[PDB]
Amino acid sequence: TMTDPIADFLTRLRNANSAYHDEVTLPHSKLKANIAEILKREGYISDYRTEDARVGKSLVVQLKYGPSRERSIAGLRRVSKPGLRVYAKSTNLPRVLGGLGVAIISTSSGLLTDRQAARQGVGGEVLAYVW
Amino acid sequence: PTIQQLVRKGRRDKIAKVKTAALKGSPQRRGVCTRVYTTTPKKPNSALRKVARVKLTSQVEVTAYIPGEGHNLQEHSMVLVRGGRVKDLPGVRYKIIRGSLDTQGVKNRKQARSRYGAKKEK
Amino acid sequence: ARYTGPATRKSRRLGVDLVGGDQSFEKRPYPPGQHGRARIKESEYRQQLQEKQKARFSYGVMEKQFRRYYEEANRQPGKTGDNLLRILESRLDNVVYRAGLARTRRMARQLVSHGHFLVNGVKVDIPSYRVSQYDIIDVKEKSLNTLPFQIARETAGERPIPSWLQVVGERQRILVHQLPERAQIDVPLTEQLIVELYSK
Amino acid sequence: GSVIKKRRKRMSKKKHRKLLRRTRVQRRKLG
Amino acid sequence: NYIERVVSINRVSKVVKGGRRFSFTALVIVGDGKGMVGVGYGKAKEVPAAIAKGVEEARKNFFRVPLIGSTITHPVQGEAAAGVVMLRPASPGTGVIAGGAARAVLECAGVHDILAKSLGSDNAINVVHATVAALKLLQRPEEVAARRGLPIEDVAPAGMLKARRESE
RNA sequence: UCGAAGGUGGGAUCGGCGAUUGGGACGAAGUCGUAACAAGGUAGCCGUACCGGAAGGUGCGGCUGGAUCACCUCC
RNA sequence: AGUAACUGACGCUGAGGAGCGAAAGCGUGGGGAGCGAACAGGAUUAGAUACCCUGGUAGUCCACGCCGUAAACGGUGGGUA
RNA sequence: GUGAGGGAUGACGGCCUUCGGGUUGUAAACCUCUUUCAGCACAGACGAAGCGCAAGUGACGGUAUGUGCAGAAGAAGGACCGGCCAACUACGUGCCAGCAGCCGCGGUAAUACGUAGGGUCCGAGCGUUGUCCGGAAUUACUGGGCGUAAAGAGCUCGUAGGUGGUUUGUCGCGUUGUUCGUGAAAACUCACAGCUUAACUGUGGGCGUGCGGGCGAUACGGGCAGACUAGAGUACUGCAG
RNA sequence: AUCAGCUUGUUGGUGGGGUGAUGGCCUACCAAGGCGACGACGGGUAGCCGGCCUGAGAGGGUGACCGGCCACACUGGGAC
Repeated sequence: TMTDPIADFLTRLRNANSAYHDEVTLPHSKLKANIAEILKREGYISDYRTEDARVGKSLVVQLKYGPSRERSIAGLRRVSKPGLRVYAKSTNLPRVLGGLGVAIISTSSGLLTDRQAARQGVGGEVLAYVW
Repeated sequence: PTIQQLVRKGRRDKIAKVKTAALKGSPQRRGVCTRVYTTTPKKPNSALRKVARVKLTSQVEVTAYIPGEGHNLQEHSMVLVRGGRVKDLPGVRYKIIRGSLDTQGVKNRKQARSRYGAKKEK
Repeated sequence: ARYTGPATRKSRRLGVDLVGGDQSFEKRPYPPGQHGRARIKESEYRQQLQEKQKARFSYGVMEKQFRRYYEEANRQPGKTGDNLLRILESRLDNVVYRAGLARTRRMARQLVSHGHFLVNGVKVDIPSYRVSQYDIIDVKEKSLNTLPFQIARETAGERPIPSWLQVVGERQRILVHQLPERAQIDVPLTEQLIVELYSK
Repeated sequence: GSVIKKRRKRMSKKKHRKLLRRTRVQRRKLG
Repeated sequence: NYIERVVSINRVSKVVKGGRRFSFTALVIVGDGKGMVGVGYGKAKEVPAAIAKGVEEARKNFFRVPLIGSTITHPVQGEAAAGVVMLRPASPGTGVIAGGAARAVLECAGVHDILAKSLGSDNAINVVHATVAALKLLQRPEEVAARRGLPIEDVAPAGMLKARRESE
């Protein structure tokens, strides 16, 4: 059965990115929408919107490609997963691509990046890495 | 394996083979020569290797190799043996230390003297 | 201990002059022995080792002391190469030599070891003594009239005194403003090779 | 995979079965 | 001025009715020590000729490594065939910490301070290929900021920024 | 009363020796045979059963990690 | 498969455990045409405890039970996107 | 510490040789200089704002130390040199004698044995053996794998366990922030100071990755109370085997 | 687990006793519990720690000196 919706979202993104699709659709949830918000604000995806589906609602994500058709996402990794979950304090927050990437952290203040969490002095669960 | 499989069974390291079990944790042992004889090595090489049968103080009967050119070992001769393998001989893991106890340093040696128990010329 | 054997041997083997003005090295700039002419196989390890030997035979430092110096320099928060070079330069005998008071590093070491000098008002006879900021190195009054210091005090036109040092007294006082930086060191060889060798 | 490994294993197995057959009554009487 | 690194000479042979015919293969590295590198693999009946062909092949195929002052921008991990080489940037003055093949490639590429480790397939040719694959995974901060359409200060940390400043 | 040591008894469990006896490893050149690898000259191997100085043979089921299929006339 | 009427997360995997599990084999009772280990001859061979030929008993078949192995192989564990 | 400066078409001897010469080698011999440490002589501690109401009181110790005297005078060995892995020639021996960590070297011309020249690495040490970690990502949490290399149970059902779709409210168990107590000293690290330097010693921070109490947060995980139908299952109508 | 069962003051209660102190610590009676695959019960080995060595780190090995706690003082019991 489906165990990790977040990892399934990340793999849909990765598979669409490898296939040079301009479009990727998936069932909607609040957490996935928040991750889409962070990805868009950090400039990794072009734009996202949420339609409605036959049963519930869908999430639609536009993949950003450069003029010469080079992908704007180099990698997508799921860090904390069901089973082994990863939490980090405000001081040992992870670095992605030596700081060139972004780590998404679920704090009690919401979804933040590694830099935002470090600046606000908070910790939480390390959801994923984007670079 | 899965993380759950790890927490259930864990990782077991490989066991280490004990070397020179006759020494019993000592760098050297003293023994008495049960029999002093000679033997022939494995096929690719050929010589008359000099080997002594030593009964150590750890109550283990062990076959030891005699380095150097000439030796003065006979029956009932107290020797000090160390660890060291000789590739040619199949089951020899010990060498007799020259210049300790009954065994004498080699004669007319001028290089690597400390490894054969030969004093400096006066 | 100390190295007392011929000095030219090390210069010939290392391919550079370490004393500085020796004619024998110029006459034959190749390694000593029978096979000083044979072509050599090229190996990074050989180059790194020869750089370390250059460093530790220029200053007359044995291997254990050199390893202690490298550990100290690596531990410091600068960069390893110039830290090691500055630690080597801060030695008392090296300070005496660069101060123009000794023709060669060996005689500087001999003078220091014989207690001909006096740092900060207290007699010091330790060639490995390290010299800090605002250090005043003086020659004791008894040995001021000796021929070595005589010929040292009337040939003050040789190798220039580096910036971090300054001779101020007619009696050849030495003042140390600050520990030398990599720019002012003016030493042969390459520190990076030594750092690479000691990380192997 | 080479059939050499299978051959070595089968020779070992065959020899063991032969040994078991040769000492059936001795084993039964000793156990 | 070009620095060359003959990292391996191998004597290969093919069988014929008469017997064995031995040839020589040379893997060479060509670079200028300023950020440009190239790898060649030549074969001939004589070692110097094989070296020459390898050198010309390496010169023909060049590749610019994204240095930042004296090191690589960010850690990478490259894999080619079964060889796996990991690269990690180091503080200035550390020096090159790498095995013979990786050390040759990095010194030719002009990298001065870097931590590099090989984690599989000790074969020299594949280790060189994996090192080149890792060096091809590096991205300059400007390219990253262009990709995400953000100012260079927003994307890179302040640690990278002033390191470029001091080098420039 | 409890109570160390001692005595009696029947068992546990860990080792040593043992007349005889089984296999294992290695040993240029001994003896007997040709089992496998090329369709290895009966394709090979897996399980099982019987038989045979020995490798092995044969039956039943299974697998391909088995080779060859020339010429081939109408379109 | 279709309709989607109904319940409303009731799912997945599963240590151990239980069941099923080719052929050969084993027990008790039947049956037995063909085939056929073993066993007999014949031939080939230097020798044939083989290949080939002529015979041929267990077995192969049925009932009721044991066994629990296979190149039980897609040499590829199950679920999901 | 066993010396420092100067010292040549580069002495003798050794060794190699293409018989030319090269190397030991600025090394030596010689000319000066300095005496560290040892040796001799002289003086001579701190440790004791102590103890004692007696006049004195240091085991170390006449030690450390300081000042004079004489003179280079009393002071270097070990391993290794085929490749890994700095450093090669000659003679002797010949599948021997032997070496060897691995690969492997001994078959009258061995850079691998033995010995000599030379060289290299260390140096009051240098090697050998024993043991532990590293290299080993070779038990793989960081950080491995299973078609053919070792590795998918013959196949299912199912117990404990592990794990779990969308959504609302709540708890604050996990998670996270802060604060208080504790986490002896010593050790480690940073800085400073004292021994002529160093080792060593002291001082002041950090560290002591944790645990206990209070206070804050509620994204995620979990619990509690609900809701939904996309998973799962039932119903009905057909269908193939 | 190539050691799967173990326990009968053993698990709980009441009244007594005992102790500086709670308590099957002891005792009478009563009830039938208690532990165990999250490995009881057996077998082997071992003083524990601050620390030390190694390692990039995680980890691995270790418990010499110095410092803290425990245990013992020919062997085995016992109290004063």
